[PDB]
Amino acid sequence: RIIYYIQAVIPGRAWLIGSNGSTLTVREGSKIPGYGMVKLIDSLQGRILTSSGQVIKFSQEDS
Amino acid sequence: RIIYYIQAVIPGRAWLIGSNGSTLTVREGSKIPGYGMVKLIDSLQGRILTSSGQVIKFSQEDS
Amino acid sequence: CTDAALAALEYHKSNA
Amino acid sequence: CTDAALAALEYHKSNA
Amino acid sequence: CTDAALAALEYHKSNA
Amino acid sequence: AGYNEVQQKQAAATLSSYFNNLRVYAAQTSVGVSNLYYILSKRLPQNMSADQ
Amino acid sequence: VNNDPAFSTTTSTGNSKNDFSAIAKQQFGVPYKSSGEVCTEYQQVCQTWG
Amino acid sequence: EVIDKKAFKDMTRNLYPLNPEQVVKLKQIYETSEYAKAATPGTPPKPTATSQFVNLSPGSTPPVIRLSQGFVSSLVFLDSTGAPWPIAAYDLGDPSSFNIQWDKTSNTLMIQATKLYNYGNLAVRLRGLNTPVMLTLIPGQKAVDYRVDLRVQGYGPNA
Amino acid sequence: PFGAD
Amino acid sequence: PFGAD
Amino acid sequence: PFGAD
Amino acid sequence: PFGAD
Amino acid sequence: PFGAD
Amino acid sequence: CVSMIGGSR
Amino acid sequence: CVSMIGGSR
Amino acid sequence: CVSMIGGSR
Amino acid sequence: CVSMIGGSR
Amino acid sequence: RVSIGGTVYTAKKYDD
Amino acid sequence: RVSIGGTVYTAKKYDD
Amino acid sequence: RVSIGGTVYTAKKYDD
Amino acid sequence: RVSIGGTVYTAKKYDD
Amino acid sequence: QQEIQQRTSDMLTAATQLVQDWKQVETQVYTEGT
Amino acid sequence: QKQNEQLAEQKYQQEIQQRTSDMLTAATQLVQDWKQVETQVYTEGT
Amino acid sequence: QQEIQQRTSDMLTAATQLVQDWKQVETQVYTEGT
Amino acid sequence: QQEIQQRTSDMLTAATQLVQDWKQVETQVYTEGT
Amino acid sequence: QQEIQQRTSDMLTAATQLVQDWKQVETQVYTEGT
Repeated sequence: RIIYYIQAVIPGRAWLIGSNGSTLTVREGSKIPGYGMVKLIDSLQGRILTSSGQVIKFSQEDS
Repeated sequence: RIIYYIQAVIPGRAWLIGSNGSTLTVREGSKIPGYGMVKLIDSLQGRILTSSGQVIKFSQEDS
Repeated sequence: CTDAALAALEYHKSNA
Repeated sequence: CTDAALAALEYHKSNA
Repeated sequence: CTDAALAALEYHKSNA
Repeated sequence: AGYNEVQQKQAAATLSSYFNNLRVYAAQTSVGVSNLYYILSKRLPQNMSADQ
Repeated sequence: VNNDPAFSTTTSTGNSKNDFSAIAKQQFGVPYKSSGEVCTEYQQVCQTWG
Repeated sequence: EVIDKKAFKDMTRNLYPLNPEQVVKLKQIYETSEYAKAATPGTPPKPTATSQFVNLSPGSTPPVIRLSQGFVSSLVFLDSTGAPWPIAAYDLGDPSSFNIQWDKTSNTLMIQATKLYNYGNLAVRLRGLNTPVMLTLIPGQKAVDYRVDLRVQGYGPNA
Repeated sequence: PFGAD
Repeated sequence: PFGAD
Repeated sequence: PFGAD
Repeated sequence: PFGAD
Repeated sequence: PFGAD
Repeated sequence: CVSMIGGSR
Repeated sequence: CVSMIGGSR
Repeated sequence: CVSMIGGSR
Repeated sequence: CVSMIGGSR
Repeated sequence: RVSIGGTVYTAKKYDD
Repeated sequence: RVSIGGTVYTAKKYDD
Repeated sequence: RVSIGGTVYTAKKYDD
Repeated sequence: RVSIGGTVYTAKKYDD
Repeated sequence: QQEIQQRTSDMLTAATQLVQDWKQVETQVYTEGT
Repeated sequence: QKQNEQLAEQKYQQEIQQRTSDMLTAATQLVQDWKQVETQVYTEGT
Repeated sequence: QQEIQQRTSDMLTAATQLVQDWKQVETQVYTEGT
Repeated sequence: QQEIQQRTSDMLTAATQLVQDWKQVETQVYTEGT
Repeated sequence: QQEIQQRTSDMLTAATQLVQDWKQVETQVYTEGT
């Protein structure tokens, strides 16, 4: 599938960058292709829980 | 392998240079080619401890 | 960490 | 030094 | 002189 | 931090009026300074030729 | 001591009217006879505190 | 004459009251003091110089720039062919949290966050675009964008 | 303030 | 304040 | 002060 | 303060 | 202050 | 809805 | 996470 | 680490 | 090492 | 934890 | 030792 | 003797 | 007699 | 019983200035290009 | 004998608050050295 | 018992001396050529 | 025992001015000829 | 029983300034282009 990494995150919105170069913005509840819908957005640790158990983190080579 | 050395280290990020002249900045948890993953970045002493047991320090000619 | 966040979130969503 | 630091680190990691 | 210096040195490196 | 507005502005007024008198005085004296410097400056040497 | 507005730890930005006087925001009161009336003298017996 | 001796030991105590051990004690104490004052909370942002493709069609989210309090982030404006786009002008929202400099001819916008995490946005109209470029600037992230090579959708005066 | 920061 | 300095 | 916010 | 000064 | 001055 | 800054384990 | 100038041996 | 000027014989 | 100005005989 | 409605909803005890 | 969350987590006693 | 850790580590008694 | 280290080392009695 | 009122005073003075930092809005600027 | 424990409590009590005043004079001083941001300087060459 | 506090005052006033010397850092100077 | 403090005071007033002379640094002066 | 009048006084201080802001209307502007 397509891999997203949280480009930058604040309480509420979180802007994401994917492996296709696509950019997106997500809130507490928002649909993501493949990942499902976001359950939570922790800006403190740069982490997002989505429904599929998949965990969105800052990309390794930028964090 | 490629033996790195530290050019500089602070609480948090630390900048390392390999034998190829490449430059890399690391945090508390990050992957290093060959060295594994850092457990600890000892800034005041200028050491970093990584997973597979090696301790990276300032180069003998640079310190 | 997160578990308190889910618990409080569902508590706020259940008690309006 | 290092071992006390890692012990404090794991204590902070385990206690959220 | 040097004896006190290196004695305090190894005392410091041993007791971190 | 243990202040109120009334003597705050009263004190601000006293300082500000002081510097006002100071600068007005400075202007009045500086007119005399300027004309005395002018009258002397008509009499000081000057070099005209571009080469020394 | 806490009663005195001049000794109020907070800034005096609240009620500048409700204060009983410049020395106390609330009066301590005056002894009253056993009738609810002002007891200005001792010979008129004072029992309550109005 | 031991009178003199005790006077002098007494005031090798008084005049200079830190025996030179104590003075390096205080030097090192202050060393650790403002090293602690120099310490950063947590891992600092990773210094990265990124490149992004700007999409100006409706429905696209604006480019987002990671900043940090007191650090320079330089935005360079590039057309589709990779040649510079000189700036017409910019308008930044909330410059009490952001400070922007630019020499009036070039195509480099250098921005610092004067506040830790207060984010905002910034519009920038270019030489060739009727429609300007939006960017949302967020400080206090795990990364600091030392430079962003934003690639505008159009073709500029340099081809 | 969590322990996975 | 360590001893490996 | 609603709960479906 | 050493004697080998 | 010696005697060979 | 969650402000984890007001978070507590 | 660890600032070891906040270190005690 | 040694500062010998704080020297004691 | 010797400051002979302080000469005591 | 606190909501945006102004009323405080918190979890009790949750560790990760 | 003190963490970033503000809660104090320390090791007890260690040495090298 | 005092180190760069700020803690005082001293030699006891020696001569040269 | 007084040295440069600050400690005083003095002869007892010597004449010439 | 005095602790309640003293602490209410401390963070009422706090909350006032937090609100004041909230009420401010700093106007954008226009720099116009040569 | 509860009295002497009471004024013993009194005697070893002032320390926390004078130490407290000291740490505030330190800490507010710090935090204002923190709130600053030095405006960055552009130097255009010749 | 008073000796400790009096010498406390003296080498506090000395320690402030030392630290304010340490905080001092002087700007560099440039002299160009002809 | 009063002699203790009086001798300390007088040779204090001395030692202070001696150290003040020691910190004195009179800068070099460069002289240019014709 | 003093609580009601005290809190009502706080209410007057609040509500008067509220109604004064809501009385405020400002004049629109007209910017004539070049």
